Amino acid sequence: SNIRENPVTPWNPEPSAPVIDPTAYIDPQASVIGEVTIGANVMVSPMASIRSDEGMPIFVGDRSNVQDGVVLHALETINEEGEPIEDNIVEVDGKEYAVYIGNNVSLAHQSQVHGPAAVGDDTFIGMQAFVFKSKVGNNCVLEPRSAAIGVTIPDGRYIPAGMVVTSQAEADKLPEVTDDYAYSHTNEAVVAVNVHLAEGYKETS
Amino acid sequence: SNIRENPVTPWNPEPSAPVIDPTAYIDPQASVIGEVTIGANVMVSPMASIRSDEGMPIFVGDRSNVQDGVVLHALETINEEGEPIEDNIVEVDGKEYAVYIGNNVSLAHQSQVHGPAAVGDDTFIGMQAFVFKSKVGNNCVLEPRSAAIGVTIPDGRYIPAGMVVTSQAEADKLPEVTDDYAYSHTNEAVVAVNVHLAEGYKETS
Amino acid sequence: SNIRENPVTPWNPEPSAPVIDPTAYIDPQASVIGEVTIGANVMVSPMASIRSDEGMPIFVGDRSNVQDGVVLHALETINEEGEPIEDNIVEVDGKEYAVYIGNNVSLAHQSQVHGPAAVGDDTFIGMQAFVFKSKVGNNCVLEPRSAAIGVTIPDGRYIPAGMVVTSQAEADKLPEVTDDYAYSHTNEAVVAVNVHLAEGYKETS
Ligand SMILES: [Fe+3]
Ligand SMILES: [Zn+2]
Ligand SMILES: [Zn+2]
Ligand SMILES: [Zn+2]
Repeated sequence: SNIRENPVTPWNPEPSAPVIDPTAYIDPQASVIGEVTIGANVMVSPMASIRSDEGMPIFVGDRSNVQDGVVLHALETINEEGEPIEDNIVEVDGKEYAVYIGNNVSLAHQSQVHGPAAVGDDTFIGMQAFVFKSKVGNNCVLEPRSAAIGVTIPDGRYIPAGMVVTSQAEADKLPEVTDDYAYSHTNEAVVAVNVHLAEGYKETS
Repeated sequence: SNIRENPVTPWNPEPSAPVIDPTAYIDPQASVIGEVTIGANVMVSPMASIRSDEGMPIFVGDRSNVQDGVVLHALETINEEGEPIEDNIVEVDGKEYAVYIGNNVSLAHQSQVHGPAAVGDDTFIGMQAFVFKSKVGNNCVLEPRSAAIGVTIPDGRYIPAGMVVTSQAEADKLPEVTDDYAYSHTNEAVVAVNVHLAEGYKETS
Repeated sequence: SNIRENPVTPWNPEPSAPVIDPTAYIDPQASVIGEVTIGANVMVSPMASIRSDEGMPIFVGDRSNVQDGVVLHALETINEEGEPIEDNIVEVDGKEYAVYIGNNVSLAHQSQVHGPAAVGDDTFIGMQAFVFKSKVGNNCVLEPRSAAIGVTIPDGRYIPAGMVVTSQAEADKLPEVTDDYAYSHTNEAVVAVNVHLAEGYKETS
C-alpha cells in the first residue's frame, strides 16, 4: 500500500497512520507514511514522498498541492530518551509540528521542505526549490531553484530564481511581491487549477 | 496502471490517453498521464513523471530519453472559458504544444522541463537542470544544475554547470559548443546507449 | 518487481541481479536494477532509483542510507567492443567500480551521485546535492544544494550550501570540518537514526 503507518522505533512506541481528508486526492504513485495530516482538496501528485517517521506531525493545510517528486521529511524531534528536541520543532498557533504547510500553498515539482520548517498560507514554493530549518511567511514566492536555510522569510517577500538565502540579514532585505511582479498571481492560479485537478482525479478512482 | 488518461476538468471535457510508439520502453515505475505523444525508441526510466493534464500535448520525439526522476508538466493552456492562453503555448513547425521535446534529446536524471517550453534536436539537458518558459535550440548542452527561464537559447550554445540564465542578454552571450568542449560529444554517446537500453529492456517485458 | 536484473545489451551479455544483505531494507517504492551490491543495515527510501545497467558495479557500503528520490547511475564503463573505458571507472582498495559509496554514508533526499564517482566513509551528501566524476574523501560534508564535478574533495572538508565546485584549485581550498561547524555531527546522528529506521521497517515486511 502507498499509504502506510510508520514503524516502531526507540522514539516511536506506537505506529501512526496518516489522517487524510476524504476530499484529498493521493496519487497511487505517491507515498505517504506515518504521522501526517492532509487537509481538504489537497492534490498529491505522482512520485511525491511525504514521510513522517522521526517524530511529530507533518501537516498539509487545506487546498494545498504537493507536486511530482516533492519530498517532505523531518529531523528527529524526540530522542531515544523520550526527550523532545526543541530545536527541531516548529510552533504554529500553539501547536507543535515537525513540518507545517499552511492553506493554499503550492509545493511545485521537485521542491523539498525538510523539517523543522513552516510555510505560511498562500505561498508558492517554486520548482526544485528547497526550504530547511526555516519559517516562510504568508504570501511569499520562492522562485524556481531558490532556497531558504536557517532563516525567517517575512510575509510578502520573494526569493529570486537560484538564490540561496542562509543568513537572516539577507532574508530581511528580500524584495516585496507587488502587483507588477511576474509571480504575484502565480500561486492563486496554481491553487485554483489544482483544486479542480484533485476533484477530477477523484472521479477516476 | 502507470499509463493513464487525464481527468475530466473544466478545460478538458474529454480524457486523452498517451500515444506511445510500440518501440518505446516505459518503465513500470514511471508515470505517463494524459495527452502525451512518445516517439520511437524512447527510453522512459524509473520514477520519471510525464503529466499532461492542463491542456494541449506534451511531445517527446524519436530516440529521446527521459531519465530517472525527470518531470515534464505544463502550465494551463486553455482557461475555464475554453479560450487558449497563447502565452503558455509553444509553436513548432506549424503545430502547437505545451511542451515539445525534439528528436535525439537526453533529459538526464532529475532534470525538469516545464511548459511552455521547447527543446530542439540533439540537445543534452544535464542532471538536475531546469527549463521553463524557454526555447532551447538544437545541438545545445545544459550542463548539470544549469537552468534556462524565460529565454531563447540559440543553437549550438552551452550553459555552464550551475548557471541560471533568466535574461535574453545573458542567453545571447553563452559560449559555443566546439569539438574540444568537454560535453561536445556527450549527447550522441548518451542517445546511442539509451536506444540500446530501451531495446534490451523491451526484451524483458 | 522493484528489485530487477539489468537487460542484455552489447556491453552486457549476461544479466546481473542485485546482491542485497538480508539486514538491508529496500522500500517497495524504490527501484534497484542490475549489478548493485548493498551492504548491511542500509536503508533505501521511497522513490530512490539505483540503476546499474551500463557496466560494472554500484556498491553501497554498510550502514549507509539512500534517501527519498536519490538517484545512483553511471556512465558506460565497457564499450560495445568489450573494451573497458578507464576514464569511467573508479578504483577503491584494488577493486573497480562505476560508483562506490562507502560505509556510514548518508545520501540525503533528492541528491544524486553519478559515476564515475567515489564517496568515502562517514560523509554526508546533503539534500539536492550532486556528485559526478569526483572522489569525495572521508568525513566530508556536502551541504544542501552543493555540487562536486570533476574534482577530488580532500578528507574532512565541507562544501557550503549552493556552491558548485568544478576545479581542483577550488576543491583544494575548501574549509575544514571542525567541532563548532554546524554540520560536524550531522552525519553520525543521521546514520544512527537510519540504522534504527531500517530495522523498524524490516519488522513491517
Ligand atoms: Fe515511484
Ligand atoms: Zn530527512
Ligand atoms: Zn506544473
Ligand atoms: Zn546516468
